[PDB]
Amino acid sequence: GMKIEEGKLVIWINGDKGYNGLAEVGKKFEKDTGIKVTVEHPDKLEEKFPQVAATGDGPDIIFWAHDRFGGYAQSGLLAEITPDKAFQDKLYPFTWDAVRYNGKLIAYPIAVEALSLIYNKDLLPNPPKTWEEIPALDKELKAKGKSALMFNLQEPYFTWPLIAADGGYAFKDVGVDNAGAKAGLTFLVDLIKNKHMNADTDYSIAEAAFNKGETAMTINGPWAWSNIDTSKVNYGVTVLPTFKGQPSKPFVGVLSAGINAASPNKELAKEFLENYLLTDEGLEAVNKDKPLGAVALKSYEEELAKDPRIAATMENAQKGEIMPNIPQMSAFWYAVRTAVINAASGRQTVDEALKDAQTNKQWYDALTWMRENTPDGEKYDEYPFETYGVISWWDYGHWIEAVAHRMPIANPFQAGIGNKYNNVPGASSFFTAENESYAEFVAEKLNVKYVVSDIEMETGKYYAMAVWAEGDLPLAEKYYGGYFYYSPTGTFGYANSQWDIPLNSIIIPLRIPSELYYSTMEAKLHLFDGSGLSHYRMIYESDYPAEWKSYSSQVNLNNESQVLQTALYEAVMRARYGVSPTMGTQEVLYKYAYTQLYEKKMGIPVKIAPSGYVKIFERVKGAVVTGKVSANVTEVSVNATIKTNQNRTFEYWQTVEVKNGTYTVVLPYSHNSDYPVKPITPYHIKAGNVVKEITIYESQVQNGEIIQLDL
Repeated sequence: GMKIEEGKLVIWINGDKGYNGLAEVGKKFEKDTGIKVTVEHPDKLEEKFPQVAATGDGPDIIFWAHDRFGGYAQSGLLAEITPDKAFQDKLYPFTWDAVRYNGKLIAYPIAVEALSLIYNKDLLPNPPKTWEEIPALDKELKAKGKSALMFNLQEPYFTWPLIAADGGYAFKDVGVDNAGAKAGLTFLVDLIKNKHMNADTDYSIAEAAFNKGETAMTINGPWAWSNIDTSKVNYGVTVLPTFKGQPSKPFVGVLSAGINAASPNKELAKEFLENYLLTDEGLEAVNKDKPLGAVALKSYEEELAKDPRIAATMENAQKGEIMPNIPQMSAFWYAVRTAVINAASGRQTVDEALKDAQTNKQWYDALTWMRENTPDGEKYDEYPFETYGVISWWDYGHWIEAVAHRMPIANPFQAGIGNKYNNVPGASSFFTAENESYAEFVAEKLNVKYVVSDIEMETGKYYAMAVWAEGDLPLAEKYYGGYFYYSPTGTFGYANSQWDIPLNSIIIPLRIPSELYYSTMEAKLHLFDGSGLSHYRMIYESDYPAEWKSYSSQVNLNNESQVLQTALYEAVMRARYGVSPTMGTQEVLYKYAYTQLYEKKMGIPVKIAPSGYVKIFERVKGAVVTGKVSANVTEVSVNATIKTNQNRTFEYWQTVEVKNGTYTVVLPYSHNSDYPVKPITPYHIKAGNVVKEITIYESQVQNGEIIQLDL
């Protein structure tokens, strides 16, 4: 006979939830009513729902974290639910707040999720009730080869519960730079300054430290429990510590069930949810498949609560903050993530970090509003003639694009900046290129023939290039190491971390680059003068930075000892006022640091000496020299002395692997170019005890011609 259209309830839930258990509840409903219930778990259902809600594929009921439902309700996709007072009284009242758009309920709460304090009972049978207790506890444990506490410091989801504690921050606003946030962030950074925690501690490091028994406590959620069980750590889960007497405030996620505005069976959906799912029997079926954690239903929660871990989840959740809807949470996350990381790393003071977090949040909130309140929403989200422009100062264009999803008139991205994370050729991806092959990819795409670098690009501005290349402030931190200092006993030293520096030291306020920096194109070009590169040659350099032009009148710039002595002298002189060295001195210290820390591994020679403020290089095919290797060796080296137009000399080196009896080296300098920077020695090509000297014509370099030369 005829087909049927209102005969079924279609339910969508994510694949990581107990859908088989939910289907058992569906089977009971079907047995009782004859209405068949189909539980589906489509991939990306939370993205598909707004598209298909009104179609034949649309589900009658959708299960998801409450923080998507605001958006759904905003588009009119969810029916107002109508539970009576008796039914509302069956759930914890705070859970209903997660699904109320005021007055109106738009979903049924099912379960709640929040962070707890997790502790090792064998190291710490009585966990601390306050954050204030943690440093003394760490002192005790450090004596025994352990630490008190390790958790993910990289993500505001994990750090905000402490930062929000004082004043009990709630989302709309006070806002994020309020005095309570300053107190909490200050306490957090103090734990780092005093070595109770480490600023680079992330999720994986904290989880490994805890599950291998190295730290007494961690902060994490129910998703982390499985790995702990596997580790056989004797662990407990409990209420988060208070700060200044006030509860830590973790974000709360409430898994919720909304009813499709377009469903022709809203009353049956209500019946399924209220009288089948939200019962002890119903929640148990789902929970037995995959654990719901703490549930919104009081009667069942009181059964689950005999697992102390679940009791702890609910207690922290009742003390926490319902997570704001995704777009608000995102604006908050963007702003605060950088603040904590900058404060924790010493890039900024707590005050200035939270100050910028707040102003950044103003911008992110404004752009989020623009995204939801100006036309052509869905055409911009897939990110032509019928577009419009948003005009603002050029400093803001990338935010306008990334946050508002609108087209800025003044746009950083398309000013030839490019990036590394998406492989878009541009200045940032060229200068931070981690090998020449990558640099050549970028250069060829852009038809680069000349490179101009100054000492600012080498030093202070490199940071900006890395931020753009990585598309993120924190990600740029991997380009940097620690600090030079003089101890109170006069001993010169290097520390990976400022906090490892002895008290009363004189610290040179110049962050030294990490190994990664020295391998990038900007370093290869400006710091190493192009040494090692096959496709670039220097053709001109300007005069020295003025301070070094001046020093040269009383120091020999070719004596590394005198140069270093002079550099350290200036650095200390300025360091007493907390001022960084002059640019040329920064370069000298970068070179010195390389020779002390990284040269043994990387093997490129560099003289500790200053150099031209501005350097021009030409990009060339390079002359190819290749031949058989008769000597019993695995490498071939080529070197030449280059002299610039300032009469400074440096060494060009390149070393290649012998590949089955042959070598191939690509050389960018010629010996008859009309440029004022030129090699003043032939190339010296060495394979063991075999040494051969060669000079190259400019036509060979320009046309990439091949030279046969056996060794």
